[PDB]
Amino acid sequence: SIPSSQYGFVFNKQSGLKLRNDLPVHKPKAGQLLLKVDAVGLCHSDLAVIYEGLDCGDNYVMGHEIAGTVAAVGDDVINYKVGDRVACVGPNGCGGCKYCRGAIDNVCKNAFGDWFGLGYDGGYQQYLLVTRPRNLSRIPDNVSADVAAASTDAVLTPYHAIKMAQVSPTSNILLIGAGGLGGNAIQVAKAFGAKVTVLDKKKEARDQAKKLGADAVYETLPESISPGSFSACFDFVSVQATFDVCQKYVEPKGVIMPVGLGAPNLSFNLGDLALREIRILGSFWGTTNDLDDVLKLVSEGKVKPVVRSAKLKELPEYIEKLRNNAYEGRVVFNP
Amino acid sequence: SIPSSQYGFVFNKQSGLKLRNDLPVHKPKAGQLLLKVDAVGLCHSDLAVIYEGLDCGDNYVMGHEIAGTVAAVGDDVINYKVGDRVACVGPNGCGGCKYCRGAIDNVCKNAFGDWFGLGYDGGYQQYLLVTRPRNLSRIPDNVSADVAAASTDAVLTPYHAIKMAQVSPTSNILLIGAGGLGGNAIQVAKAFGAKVTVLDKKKEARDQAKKLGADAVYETLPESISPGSFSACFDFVSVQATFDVCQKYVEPKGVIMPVGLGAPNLSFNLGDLALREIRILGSFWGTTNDLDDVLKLVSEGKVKPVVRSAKLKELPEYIEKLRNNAYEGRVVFNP
Amino acid sequence: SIPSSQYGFVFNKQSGLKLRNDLPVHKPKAGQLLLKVDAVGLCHSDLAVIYEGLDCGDNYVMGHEIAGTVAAVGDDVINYKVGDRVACVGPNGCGGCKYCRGAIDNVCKNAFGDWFGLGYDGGYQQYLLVTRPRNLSRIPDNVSADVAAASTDAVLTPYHAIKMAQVSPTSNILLIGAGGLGGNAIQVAKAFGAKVTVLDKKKEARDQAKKLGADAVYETLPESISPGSFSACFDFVSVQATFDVCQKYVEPKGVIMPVGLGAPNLSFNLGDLALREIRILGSFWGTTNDLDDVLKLVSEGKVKPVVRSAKLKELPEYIEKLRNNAYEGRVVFNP
Amino acid sequence: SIPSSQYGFVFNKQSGLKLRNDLPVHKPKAGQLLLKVDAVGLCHSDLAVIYEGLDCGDNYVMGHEIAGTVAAVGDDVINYKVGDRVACVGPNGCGGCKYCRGAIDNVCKNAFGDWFGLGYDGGYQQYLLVTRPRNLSRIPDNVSADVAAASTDAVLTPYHAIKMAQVSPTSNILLIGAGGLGGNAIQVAKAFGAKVTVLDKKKEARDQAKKLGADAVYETLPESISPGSFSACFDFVSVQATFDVCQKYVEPKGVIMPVGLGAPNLSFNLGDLALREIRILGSFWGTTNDLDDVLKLVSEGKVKPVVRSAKLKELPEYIEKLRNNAYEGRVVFNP
Ligand SMILES: O=C(CO)c1ccccc1
Ligand SMILES: O=C(CO)c1ccccc1
Ligand SMILES: O=C(CO)c1ccccc1
Ligand SMILES: O=C(CO)c1ccccc1
Ligand SMILES: [Zn+2]
Ligand SMILES: [Zn+2]
Ligand SMILES: [Zn+2]
Ligand SMILES: [Zn+2]
Ligand SMILES: [Zn+2]
Ligand SMILES: [Zn+2]
Ligand SMILES: [Zn+2]
Ligand SMILES: [Zn+2]
Repeated sequence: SIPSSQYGFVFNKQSGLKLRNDLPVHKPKAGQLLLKVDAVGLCHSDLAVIYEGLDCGDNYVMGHEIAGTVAAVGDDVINYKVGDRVACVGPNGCGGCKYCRGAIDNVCKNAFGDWFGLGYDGGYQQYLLVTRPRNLSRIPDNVSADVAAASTDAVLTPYHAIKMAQVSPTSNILLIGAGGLGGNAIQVAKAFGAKVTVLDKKKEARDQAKKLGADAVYETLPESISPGSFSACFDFVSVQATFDVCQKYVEPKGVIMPVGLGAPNLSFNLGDLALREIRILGSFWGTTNDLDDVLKLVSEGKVKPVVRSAKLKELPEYIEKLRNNAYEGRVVFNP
Repeated sequence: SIPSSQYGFVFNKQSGLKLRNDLPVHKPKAGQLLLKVDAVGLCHSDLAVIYEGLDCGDNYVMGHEIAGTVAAVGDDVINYKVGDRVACVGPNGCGGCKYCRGAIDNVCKNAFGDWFGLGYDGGYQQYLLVTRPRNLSRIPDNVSADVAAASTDAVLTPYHAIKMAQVSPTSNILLIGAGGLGGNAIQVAKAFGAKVTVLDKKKEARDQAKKLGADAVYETLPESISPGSFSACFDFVSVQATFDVCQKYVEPKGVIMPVGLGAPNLSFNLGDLALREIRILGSFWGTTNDLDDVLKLVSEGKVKPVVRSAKLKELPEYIEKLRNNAYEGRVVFNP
Repeated sequence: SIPSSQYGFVFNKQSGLKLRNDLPVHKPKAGQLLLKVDAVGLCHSDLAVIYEGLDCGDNYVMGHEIAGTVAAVGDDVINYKVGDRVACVGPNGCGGCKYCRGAIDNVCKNAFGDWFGLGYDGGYQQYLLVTRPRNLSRIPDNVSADVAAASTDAVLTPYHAIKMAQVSPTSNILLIGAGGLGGNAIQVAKAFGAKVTVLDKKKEARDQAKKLGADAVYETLPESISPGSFSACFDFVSVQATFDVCQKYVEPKGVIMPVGLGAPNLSFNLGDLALREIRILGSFWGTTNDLDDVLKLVSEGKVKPVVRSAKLKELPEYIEKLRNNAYEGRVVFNP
Repeated sequence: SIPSSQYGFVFNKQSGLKLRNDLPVHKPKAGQLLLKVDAVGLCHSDLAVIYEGLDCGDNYVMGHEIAGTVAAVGDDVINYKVGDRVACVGPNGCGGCKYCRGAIDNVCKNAFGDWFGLGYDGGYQQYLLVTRPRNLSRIPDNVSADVAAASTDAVLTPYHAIKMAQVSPTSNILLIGAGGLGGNAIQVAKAFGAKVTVLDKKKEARDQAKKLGADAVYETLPESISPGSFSACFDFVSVQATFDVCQKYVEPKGVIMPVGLGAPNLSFNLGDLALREIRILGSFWGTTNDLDDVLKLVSEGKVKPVVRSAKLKELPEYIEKLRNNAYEGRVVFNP
């Protein structure tokens, strides 16, 4: 019993994010599929689109952290049957260019501004039209639709980055910033078997880290901790200051991964980077395969993300709370 | 002016390959695309389907070595416009599973028996329906539709294998069997800058190799050639005998690549393979991206494949010729 | 107080392994180093040298699973000072050829028949002359000299192979044979975060596996377990039968690692290996760096090997016990 | 007939580089080896040590671009016999730490300030004491001692960087600065089969490039050349300006390699680097194995470096010439 009208929050550069009860319910052209949204997360990114003026285009339902159930499938759709529970791979790669075909759909030039809920329609509605089903990840049975939604960015982003760094059980990494996403980072790192050293200014952030399995936690790296000794450094703050710490403490041939949004530019010392073959790798969100891995890990209990439910219509208020960083535990919404 | 009826050679397990003047001309559902076939090759593979009983299913136009021009595109098709010249990526990966999304669409479990002209409809017709456009490679302007067609298997297969082996300019490889596809192998190997040593029983095969740029050519590997000294061995014959030569002459941590069809099983010496960390890697055809690379190489003139044209309807005779190995220079057909 | 005479067990092809109280105590030429043996293990390998006729040369103290303390260092030795506790990297790579310089000293052509206690002098003496100190791994303080000794083969071999397979937390591996070394394999695999499925005929072997953290344990792989679904297969039995199981159950582009000694030759099905890009990688023992990682893991308690001590002179009896497989829990000996 | 006194140019922070006729001729402690210097190059690096104040320590013969012949070998030296012609691997890695054992001896923490002729004694003498023979590369018979010496930095550095970038025949790279070392870079890149686009301000540099095999050469990159289209960018100038060009023109997931010395710091745009997964890899000189590859390539004639001979004693003047960049064609010296 699929309706033909539905409610949802659209975003318009003129009117901001406004609720609407007159939203269509597209039927699946063949190859496409209709997803009944079960849980959709909210993170800081969403706020940059609304307040901070991040241009992703105009007139789209929002929310990229999407989990839902297959409601209707166009003909020709054979990998998904109605009922199948799935998660949305944010970047919504095009699935046909050299980057997607090459295992990096997260950087697809063609899909720019066609990301779920950041160009294309998101999950802040009730029934989402999935133009390209390749960008879906089957949700393991033992995983709630809320937990999955939480993982689409909060866990996927860090997993992608740590995988990029090729962290192993012999790894000795440094994490700067255990608050933002950086919480799940710790669990993900540990799941790889690494020795994780966390660095944070805030006392809660540090306590959390301890409880989460961090091997060492510091306000400031001690003098006993020797320079150029970490195999990989993940800067979640990413400010000239923090990056400098990374380049100081990363070992030869190591990896510095600026995965924060704290400065528009960062500088590195050419002589040091060169002489010690330091590698600075940029990573962004995750691939469709990554999300597959992320759910296998959440399902396996190696990562447990922290989320609290809410009737979708309650969104507006949670956004004002988060706008003033009045909440810092992922919030998923049930439409 | 796209007709609605067309001619082509269908394959039926009951009647073999038979010409038909009553073939439909499917119009592109959105997302699909119609390809006017310009050149379609024929290779031994095709013969195993017809005589040797290789099961790929029933009732499909055949020929997987396909080159043609975009004639009509469904709506939603934005990466290809009418006119665009393209080549068919044989395996026709599904473009939505863990293997396709992960850069190995050539092993897509979902596309089994849906390969162009080996499960799904091939290029032995006039107008092919391309269900998934991801499996197309833009043909460089300076490349004839015949040369492209030649490359879809003859060159693509070896290129994929050699890339898999990570051959470099410092490589020292051994090639066994310069007749079958093995001809293009030599050029491809040289294009990577490797030192190629060819081994063949037939004298023509050897002469060809010389002319093609082989660094050394032998009937039998000389005693002066030291054991365990080749970085990679490509057995194009793949017979217990030839494989034994590879394992004898490949160096520690080297690669033995059984890329022939000469025996259903091959055995290796466990003690030697383990003690010298020998790697046996299986490869098959190529990926969509590989074909992209293959055309950049053919266009760049680093690989010139050998092909002779023919009106498509002339197919039946060429198949009887090849059936008794009466021809050994790729034959493309123009429909 | 370094003596100049010492006891130890030498191996002669004529007299077998015989105790000797007249053994020299070589003083360190510069660059060399003298190691006071603290614990030396015994494994099946040793038996093939003595009974089964494995040729490694003649007249050497035996035992390759070596742990000890630095007793005297030649001049020029700056990385090790007297006192430093170390473990012996079996292969004793040459440290100067393309393989050692290239991170694979375990396959050094130059060091053939110069392996500790399998060509060169081992640890079944009291004071071993370490010709090349590069082949030593500092033993973490919290690790007993017995545990270290245990790890030089028992753990090192499997860790090297698993790392070679690039097992990750998203991995889904299959292990065939949880008795021989295969016990530590399980822990090592788990330390990487993989999902381990074990397969063994013996009931104890299976029970052990369960207790050790195996995710699934079977006598025979169930029919519910789908073919071509494991990322990597480690055959510790390595018999045509077991290898066949691997090739049946390994997924496309997967890894089959014949790490057992059950047959001198094994055969694979060419068509399957090729069509599904299956990779057969041979591995052998471990590198110097591997042992570094192995001790960081043992020290970190991610792997706890099972060993029982014994006065070195008690060796002869333990060898007869093991000769009739009357003992199956690694035995280290203190000289 | 090995003397016991010899001439050479020592460097002292107080007196600069001064000739000396009273230099010892160390006899090889076992494991060591004595090299009769045949050719020793001179490059800008050497000038930073003498004028620009680069601290590498005190009192050492200089010149790191060393080629010579084995004159005496200590006992225990089995890989080299007297007579063997060899080249010096600059970094002189320690051959015993995690970095050297792991294939990156060029970043050895232990060998800091113990580099040939930049901490330890160089080739500006007649007979050099090679403490660690692992850091030697056999010189191919068809390669002059002068050409080898030229290659130890001039060719080795770029080869190491290009290999690090994994340039292939399908690569499309950008080179900024074809004067400094950047000349050999072009040949090296072409030896891998890449499509090389060079960018230089000076007109000679550009003309050279053309003659050297560059595919395209520009004063300023044209507007027809599309942004984010190069697989790898090598900045040999490395100035905020040039780096910016790299980040603008490198494609998604591409490589920017700041291999020049034009600025002490460089900044990158975080948003772009992250959103397009751009990788900035630092490289430095080369490994011992790299030099092995470099000589195989020079011997194979794929790279022909440009050098002019000179009696060693003529050094002082060539240094004043180069000091005012009055010469720009590598100069090797025969002692
Ligand atoms: O949604 C994300 C990544 O989590 C994002 C990050 C950078 C730019 C735009 C959006
Ligand atoms: O068409 C190919 C590869 O060229 C083939 C190879 C093996 C089995 C079936 C088909
Ligand atoms: O000691 C080992 C590996 O554990 C061995 C393995 C194969 C051949 C000779 C010796
Ligand atoms: O000699 C070199 C590399 O060519 C060098 C480069 C950077 C710092 C010190 C020395
Ligand atoms: Zn988000
Ligand atoms: Zn794409
Ligand atoms: Zn074919
Ligand atoms: Zn697929
Ligand atoms: Zn052993
Ligand atoms: Zn070696
Ligand atoms: Zn230099
Ligand atoms: Zn070192």
